[PDB]
Amino acid sequence: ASNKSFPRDWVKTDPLVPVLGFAGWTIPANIGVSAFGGQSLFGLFTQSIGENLAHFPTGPALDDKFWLYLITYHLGLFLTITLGQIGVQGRKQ
Amino acid sequence: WTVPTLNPDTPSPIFGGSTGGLLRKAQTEEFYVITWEAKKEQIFEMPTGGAAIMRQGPNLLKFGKKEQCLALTTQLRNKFKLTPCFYRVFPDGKVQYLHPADGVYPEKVNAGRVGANQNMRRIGQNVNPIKVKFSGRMMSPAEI
Amino acid sequence: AHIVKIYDTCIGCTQCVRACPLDVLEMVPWDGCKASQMASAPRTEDCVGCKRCETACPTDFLSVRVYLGSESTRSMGLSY
Amino acid sequence: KYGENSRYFDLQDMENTTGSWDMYGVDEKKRYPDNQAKFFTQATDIISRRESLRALVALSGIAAIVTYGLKGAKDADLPITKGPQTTGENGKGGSVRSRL
Amino acid sequence: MFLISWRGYWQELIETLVWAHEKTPLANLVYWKDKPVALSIVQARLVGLAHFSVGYIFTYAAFLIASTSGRFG
Amino acid sequence: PFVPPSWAPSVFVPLTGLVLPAIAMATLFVYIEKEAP
Amino acid sequence: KKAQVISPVNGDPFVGMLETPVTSAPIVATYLSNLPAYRTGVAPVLRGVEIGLAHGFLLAGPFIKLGPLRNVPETAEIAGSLSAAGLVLILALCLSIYGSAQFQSTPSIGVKTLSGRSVARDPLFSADGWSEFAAGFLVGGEAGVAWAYVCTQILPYYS
Ligand code: CLA
Ligand code: CLA
Ligand code: CLA
Ligand code: CLA
Ligand SMILES: CC1=C(/C=C/C(C)=C/C=C/C(C)=C/C=C/C=C(C)/C=C/C=C(C)/C=C/C2=C(C)CCCC2(C)C)C(C)(C)CCC1
Ligand SMILES: CC1=C(/C=C/C(C)=C/C=C/C(C)=C/C=C/C=C(C)/C=C/C=C(C)/C=C/C2=C(C)CCCC2(C)C)C(C)(C)CCC1
Ligand SMILES: CC1=C(C/C=C(\C)CCC[C@H](C)CCC[C@H](C)CCCC(C)C)C(=O)c2ccccc2C1=O
Ligand code: SF4
Ligand code: SF4
Repeated sequence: ASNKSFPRDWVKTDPLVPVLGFAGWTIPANIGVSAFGGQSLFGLFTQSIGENLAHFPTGPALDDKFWLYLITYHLGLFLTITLGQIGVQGRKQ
Repeated sequence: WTVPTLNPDTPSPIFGGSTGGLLRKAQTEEFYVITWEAKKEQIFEMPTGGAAIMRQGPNLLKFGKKEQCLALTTQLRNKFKLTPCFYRVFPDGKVQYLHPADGVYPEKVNAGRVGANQNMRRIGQNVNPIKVKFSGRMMSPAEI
Repeated sequence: AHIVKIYDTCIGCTQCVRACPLDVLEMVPWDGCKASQMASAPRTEDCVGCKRCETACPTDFLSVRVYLGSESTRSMGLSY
Repeated sequence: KYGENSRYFDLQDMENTTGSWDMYGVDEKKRYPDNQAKFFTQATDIISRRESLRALVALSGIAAIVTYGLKGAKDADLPITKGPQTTGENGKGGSVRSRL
Repeated sequence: MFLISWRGYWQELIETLVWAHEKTPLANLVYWKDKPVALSIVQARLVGLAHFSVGYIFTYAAFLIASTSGRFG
Repeated sequence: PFVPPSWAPSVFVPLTGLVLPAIAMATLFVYIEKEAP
Repeated sequence: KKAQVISPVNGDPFVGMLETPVTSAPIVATYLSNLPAYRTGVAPVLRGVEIGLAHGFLLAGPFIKLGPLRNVPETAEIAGSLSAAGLVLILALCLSIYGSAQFQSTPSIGVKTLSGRSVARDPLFSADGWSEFAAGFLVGGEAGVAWAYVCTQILPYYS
């Protein structure tokens, strides 16, 4: 029917799905637009990650212009990997 | 017609696996097992949900309660015109036959049946519940 | 187990048997009516008391009754 | 045979055809280093029965609650001999008629 | 609730609950001794009436004592 | 000649609020589930 | 297209469970095999003390942080720990009476493992085994809550 036993490999690990995921999304994620004044969406909150890593135990402020960077960065990072994994065209496309 | 036994090596219809199958009424008390012989492959409906494909030839299923076997029996009988038979199986290797248990399904009258639970009076010829009072237990007057 | 009783006003029209979803009713030979049949309830341990037999009976006040009684694991219809 | 080409319901092999499997139950020994068997089975020897620990919880429950009554005076917020240190609503009773 | 919503709905709900507790790992080690079923048709009427009467009485007693003793008391 | 002591609510209240319900419910629960031989 | 992940349990589409990467994924399966409630080869007393040690130590916390004695310093820990020990006591009582009600009659018939072989029945599921498990739970839980107090009093940057 569907199957008779659960296959113990279901995520077929193709090793260059993740490296192309974040490597092929972050090398164009740090270009530099007019929009930020010459900064990236990977270096402008590198400043932030290190910045509130300085004063360590203080959890950063709940309105601090970098939660936006965290959320909008992962909103694309996860998407590019989840569309990379459907780059298993081994039998479909 | 004698009382037939089943042959437990018949294949089963193709089905994906529902939630609604056998729970532990089967492990301790009983579960029911149905059998029929098909003529051509066809899609029918399980009385739990989903659709299954019956095989060309003998088939075999298993169910929890009896109304499921009767539902599948009515559906296989009035829609596809087949002859199913379902058994009762106890969880130690005991097999009881039922439906028809007379050869003929119980609408066409088969000579050689003994009528039980069969009062022989008009419905309004029952005694009052004051005259059956103070017996071993609760009694309806039409139970005497 | 419940109590299912067939009375003599039965005309033997087989409606109760086709309405029973549990196969506790069957038609036996009889010599009291035109159809020469009469219903009977040989297996009231499988009855759950749904009362479709009462709904299917044509003759007024019915020729079949289902008296409710002590429930069991089969008369409750429990599948688990 | 049960585990075959869709041949289910093996009559003599009931513990497969029924749905009685141990899903996650392994069984092997030596989960623990050995002498905790000693230190804990020689420790739970007293209360290892139905009446024993059931008596123990009675003994401890009584000896905790009854002493909570008269040595749970660690302020209990209000009641226990900390009391109303102001004459709270003695004469304040009614709104139109005072009534004490 | 016991008045408006009659039984069988709860029977089906309780049955899915039975499935959930039966197939949950690490909590399929504790079973019922007597199978859980929904309240019967006659009983739920009595229970609903009990709640109706008790709530009715407590509400009116509270209002009566509080109002009369708040003004004159 | 009869007077209960000053510490009497402190002891008798949680007794009848927590202990007697506990013994009652445990005993009754063992009684309910007993199998007849 | 000739690829499927979700399967019925051990073939057999007519048992009401179906296998998913939630239930039958390998790392999840080995994880829940290694928990103390599924080991079957150890004596139930020892499982009792392991489970009790875990649950008491976790149960102590919320009474400490959120109990009615949480702002008064240096005694907020005492009342919490004591209340948690009380809860563990009541859990032990519940285990005892469950043993008195559940295993009071005959056991079941048969058991096999998933990759079929006839494994024997777990000795936790008899009256003696369950009572021993309850005693182990009491010991472990009280030891755990006492350790929670101990751990509060000597710990580098507890707050
Ligand atoms: C959210 C809406 C809501 C709802 C559903 C209720 C529900 C209830 N409130 Mg209530 N309450 C609410 C908001 C609400 N309250 C709010 C916001 C207030 C303001 C603080 C109150 C103030 C309040 C008071 C002061 C009382 C209730 C009472 C009641 C109960 C009446 C039940 C009953 O059988 O009445 C049956 C209703 C009647 C028998 C008649 C109601 C009064 C009518 C209008 C006049 C009396 C009849 C008249 C003398 C003779 C004419 C009869 C003729 C037409 C045939 C019930 C539990 C009453 C109670 O306890 O019930 C006894 C009560 O005393 N509540
Ligand atoms: C039956 C009437 C009755 C009622 C309703 C109450 C009600 C109350 N009494 Mg009480 N009391 C009564 C008679 C009653 N008393 C009598 C006759 C005596 C003299 C022995 C006392 C002596 C007494 C003391 C010394 C104290 C109370 C206290 C209390 C209060 C806390 C509850 C408690 O711990 O009670 C405990 C009550 C008793 C130990 C006496 C009960 C003795 C009889 C034999 C038990 C009756 C069994 C009952 C009918 C069965 C119901 C249970 C069943 C459903 C399973 C509560 C207001 C406490 C209080 O004042 O706190 C402010 C308290 O410290 N009572
Ligand atoms: C259901 C909602 C709710 C919630 C959240 C609370 C919460 C609280 N009440 Mg409360 N209360 C409620 C309803 C609620 N109340 C109701 C309806 C009443 C009236 C009957 C009261 C009456 C009441 C009183 C009279 C008092 C409280 C008090 C308290 C506080 C301490 C309670 C305590 O010690 O907890 C004990 C803690 C636990 C039982 C923790 C268990 C929860 C664990 C952490 C869940 C963890 C799940 C985890 C995620 C699972 C992960 C599994 C994974 C590891 C595999 C706490 C803030 C007390 C107080 O002083 O408040 C400040 C107090 O005196 N309450
Ligand atoms: C008449 C019945 C009754 C009585 C007498 C009490 C009494 C109490 N309740 Mg309570 N409660 C009741 C019914 C009752 N409840 C009901 C019906 C509910 C549900 C609606 C609740 C829900 C409730 C909540 C949610 C909370 C209470 C709490 C409390 C305590 C508040 C006292 C205080 O300020 O904290 C001081 C508390 C202490 C000093 C801790 C004492 C702990 C116990 C009594 C001692 C145990 C001794 C030890 C474990 C024995 C050792 C055993 C050995 C094997 C090691 C007090 C013991 C609070 C509480 O205790 O939780 C923290 C609380 O948060 N109650
Ligand atoms: C935000 C931002 C930005 C950006 C954006 C973007 C950039 C977007 C895009 C995105 C994208 C655009 C994505 C995607 C990617 C993809 C890729 C990169 C792919 C690749 C593929 C491949 C590599 C393949 C390969 C293969 C294989 C695997 C096998 C063999 C064959 C083939 C070829 C198929 C900007 C700049 C404005 C600025 C900053 C900020
Ligand atoms: C894995 C996992 C998880 C979880 C975890 C957890 C939940 C943990 C917990 C844990 C815990 C919760 C623990 C506890 C512990 C405890 C302990 C460890 C204790 C100890 C104690 C002791 C040891 C004591 C002793 C003693 C004393 C002192 C007293 C008495 C006597 C004696 C000697 C006994 C996570 C989520 C992350 C992820 C997923 C999975
Ligand atoms: C909720 C609900 C249920 C479900 C109710 C259930 C499953 C029982 C819920 C009761 C729980 C289990 C305990 C309730 C707690 C009480 C304090 C118990 C009191 C017991 C006395 C002996 C004191 C029905 O079966 C039902 C049937 C017909 C009409 C309406 C309804 C209905 O509304
Ligand atoms: S009540 Fe239902 S099951 Fe019983 S005899 Fe009538 S129709 Fe059949
Ligand atoms: S339906 Fe009524 S009349 Fe008809 S056969 Fe049945 S009992 Fe007799």
